[PDB]
Amino acid sequence: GAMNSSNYAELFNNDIKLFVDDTNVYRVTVHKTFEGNVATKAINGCIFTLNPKTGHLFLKIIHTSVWAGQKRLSQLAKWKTAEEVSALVRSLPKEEQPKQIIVTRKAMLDPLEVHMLDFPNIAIRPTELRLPFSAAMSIDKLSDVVMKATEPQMVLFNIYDDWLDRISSYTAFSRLTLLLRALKTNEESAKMILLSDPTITIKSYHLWPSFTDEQWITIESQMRDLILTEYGRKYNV
Amino acid sequence: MNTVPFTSAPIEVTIGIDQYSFNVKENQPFHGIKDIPIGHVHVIHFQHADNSSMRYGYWFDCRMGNFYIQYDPKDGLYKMMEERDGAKFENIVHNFKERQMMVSYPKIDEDDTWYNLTEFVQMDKIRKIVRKDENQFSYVDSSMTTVQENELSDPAHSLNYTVINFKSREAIRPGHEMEDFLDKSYYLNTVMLQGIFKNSSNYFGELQFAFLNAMFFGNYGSSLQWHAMIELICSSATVPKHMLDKLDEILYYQIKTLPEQYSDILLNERVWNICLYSSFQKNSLHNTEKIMENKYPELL
Repeated sequence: GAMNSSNYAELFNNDIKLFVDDTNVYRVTVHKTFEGNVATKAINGCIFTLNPKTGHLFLKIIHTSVWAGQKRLSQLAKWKTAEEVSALVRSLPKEEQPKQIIVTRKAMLDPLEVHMLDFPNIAIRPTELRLPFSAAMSIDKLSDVVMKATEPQMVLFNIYDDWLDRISSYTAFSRLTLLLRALKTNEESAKMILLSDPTITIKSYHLWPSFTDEQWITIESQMRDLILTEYGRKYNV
Repeated sequence: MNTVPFTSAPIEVTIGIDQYSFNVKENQPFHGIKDIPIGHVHVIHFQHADNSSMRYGYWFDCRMGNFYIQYDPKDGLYKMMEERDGAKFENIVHNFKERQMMVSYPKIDEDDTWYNLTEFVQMDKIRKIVRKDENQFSYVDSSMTTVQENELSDPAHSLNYTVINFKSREAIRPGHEMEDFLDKSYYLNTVMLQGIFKNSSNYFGELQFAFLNAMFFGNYGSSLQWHAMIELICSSATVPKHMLDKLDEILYYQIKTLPEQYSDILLNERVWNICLYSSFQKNSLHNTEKIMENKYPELL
């Protein structure tokens, strides 16, 4: 059934599963035309497919050309996400195919389910969590590789860098969601926090700075304080 | 005109014949129903005074034989049976008429209701849904489950309706995932019409039979099946013009005939708002739409 706070640790057990988030699959800018009408221009997008246990990220880049001559693009985007997730699964050896796929938006259930008809033992589930995966394009290296692409392209990352060498999946995922949540609520501040100190660098094969254990504690506290501040501002509390 | 005599009526029961029904009192001298119009199927059904649960009944066609009702006190219910002795049967019938112990099938001559509800229903098709090939009539009751329900126990008692499922390999061509799921025309016309039902009349026959089983026995699987077959049509962008117009007529007399008080369990809110207002065929059910609004605006 649905994923929520009660069954949260199931994400870190040894059943293979993937989160699919489609929020950055169809991306537009909105502008005015010479005649004064509004028009959209699409830009490159991405399906965010993540194994929360291992950190393996399957970044499928959605080139604008996919939309050419198509209608009801926001509807199509759900089916293109499902078509690309299913092809991903088909591409993996049997022992690596997920037992569950958790969609971060319920509108994805019917498209994926129809595309996974060939995999009846792969359970497609919704979730009640309010995961911040839309902020994935706030990670500079992910946004860069999306925006630069000239064709459909899959790019593989470990979204946890090397954290698992020292912390558990559970803790890794809580760091990831906390960082992304901060980036979502106030990108400019969040990014300031991460990079203030030029002496802490991002390895070329990594997405996030190489903080020491102590420095992650300070970071995480700074990210928490950010999120709470923005809340009082939002609601006047 | 044909007759279905009854040996006796030992227990207080409400008896139905098609859309008509009569209360019969414990050991009241009731001995059958006469003047039953030849040419369509019929259904005679029962609800004991003591057990307002399990409505049951028998689908039959008088052309296929002489049929009578007899209470079985072991099994506790009115059983339809066939008399093979033609002479012995006209004898029982004529004597009961003589003594005038029979109700007349109460058809007003202006009334095409039963024809409009059973236009495409064939006794041969019914007996393939209710497989029991040692009888020429078919038993149905409140509790009987459908083959599709059983998949998600006893097959001898199963309603073998055609399985429709929008999220199945059958319904969805590889490569046309999105297309086929948003526009079921290929499931309807190629898979179901051309493939399985062979023509629109058998399709419509199963649709009507399903509806009647829901109305008369509150059979929930039949209600599910009726809605499914409506949805399949309404969710197809490409339907023969003759099917659309006939569907409007079919549904009109179904909505017309339904007891006002049962609209809550027998009408699936999603399916109807989808068919009447969202689907491809929204504009193609004018009579059905008009009668639904004037009689059940709440559901909508």
